[PDB]
Amino acid sequence: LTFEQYWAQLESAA
Amino acid sequence: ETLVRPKPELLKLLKSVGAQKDTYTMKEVLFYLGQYIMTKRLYDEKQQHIVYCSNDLLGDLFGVPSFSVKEHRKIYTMIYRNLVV
Ligand SMILES: *N(C)CC(=O)NCc1ccc(CNC(=O)CN(*)C)cc1
Repeated sequence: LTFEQYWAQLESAA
Repeated sequence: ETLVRPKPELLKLLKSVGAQKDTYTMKEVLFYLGQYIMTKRLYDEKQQHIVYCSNDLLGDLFGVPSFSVKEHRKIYTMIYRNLVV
């Protein structure tokens, strides 16, 4: 969903 | 990958959605926190980058009534205040 797609972007910064 | 240590209140939040350890990678901390926000439906159904946390333990730990998932540096800073030095 749209929440899960925004949260995946934080993951990229790790 | 580097291991970090949650303070006792943040630890209890991660263990409420299945976590089994005392130390985690930052990718593992972000996995369990995301599963917590979605199972308690704290995200706004219409505008899904906004999280509303005034009436949850997450708001007491972060010191805010709400935050945006777009603000990457602010979210990493709120997590760091809740790790053992
Ligand atoms: N949201 C629609 C529910 C869902 O499909 N969950 C599956 C899910 C959720 C979170 C992750 C985390 N992925 C990673 O760690 C990859 N980034 C490094 C995976 C699957």
